Formats: sequence, structure tokens, C-alpha cells
Amino acid sequence: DSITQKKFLCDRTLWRIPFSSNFMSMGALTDLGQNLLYANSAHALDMTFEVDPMDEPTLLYVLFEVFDVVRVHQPHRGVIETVYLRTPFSAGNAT
Amino acid sequence: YATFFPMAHNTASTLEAMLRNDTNDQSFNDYLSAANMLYPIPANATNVP
Amino acid sequence: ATPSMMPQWSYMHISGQDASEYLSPGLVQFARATETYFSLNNKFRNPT
Repeated sequence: DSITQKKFLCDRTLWRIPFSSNFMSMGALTDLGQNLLYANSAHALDMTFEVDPMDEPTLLYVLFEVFDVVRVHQPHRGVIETVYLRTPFSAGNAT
Repeated sequence: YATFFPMAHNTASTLEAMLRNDTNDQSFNDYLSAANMLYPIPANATNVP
Repeated sequence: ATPSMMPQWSYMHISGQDASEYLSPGLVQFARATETYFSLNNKFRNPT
């Protein structure tokens, strides 16, 4: 008399969750990212992960997918100027 | 080490003159384009908020 | 989408006009005429 066990293996990949309304990929800038409710205010975020036990210290590695761009401009001979921007989190300094 | 295309002087000067206007700038973006965080999971734990 | 960061977006070519429009006519004609051996396509955004 026997019992059954099932499992799956999936390496060389990262788990993805998109911030889109229908989960599809309709462009670089998802429609929810432009929604007024998430754009003209502030909100707090809470996440809860449940994993399986292991017998050594480990790390949970999270990637917030954002926009990161740089613009480079050089008016006169021997001059380089740049402007960096990361939209959801930070951009240089102020004042 | 570096390598230059041996482009003609008239064409190179014209391209240089055109690529200095305040509207023909250049742009780039990191392919991954994300911000990273690392949180510790102590041994034998199972819940991470 | 915020007029509070609308020029902030459109400046870095994150949204709005596309590459084949905000470039000078001379540069566009040049880049189209010298495509085969000295490319210039991967240095501009034209967002989506």
C-alpha cells in the first residue's frame, strides 16, 4: 500500500507580479501607474510572505520594478552635464 | 584602448554641430530598472512581514 | 500623470512625443541616410 508525493522545481527565474489591472503587459507604463488615485496622494504598503522552514539564516530578496532614466547633454566643447531620475522613489536632492 | 571610425571631416563636423543643440540630447535607461531590498529570515522562521 | 510632474516625465522622454518627432530635421535625415554602417538607433527613447 502506497502514498503519493508531488513537487515542482523552478530555478534560474524570479517570481513576478505585475501592477496592471488585468495582469497583461500592454506597455512600459501600466494604466494603474497613471491612475489618479495612486498618483495624487500618498499611501502605505503592507506585505506578508509565508515560506517553508530551513535550518540556516536566509534572505528574502525583493525588487520593486520602477523607471530609472538618465539624460545626457553637452552644449560646449569639453563639457558634460547629466540629469538622473528614478520616478517612484528618489531623484538627486532638492533645495 | 579605443577605436574611432575614420569618418570624413565635413560629415563629422556637421554631426558634432548638430548634436550640441539643447534638444538633440541623449537618453538611457537601465535594463533591469528596479530598486532592491533585502530582508533577513532567521533560521527556521516561516513568516516575514 | 500629474502636471506637478508632467514636464518631469516629458523631459526624460518617458511619455509624450516620440523620437521621430522631437529631433531636429537635419539629424533625422542624417540618421536615416547613414543607417547601414554607423547606426544611431539605440541612443534615443521613443517611449510607449
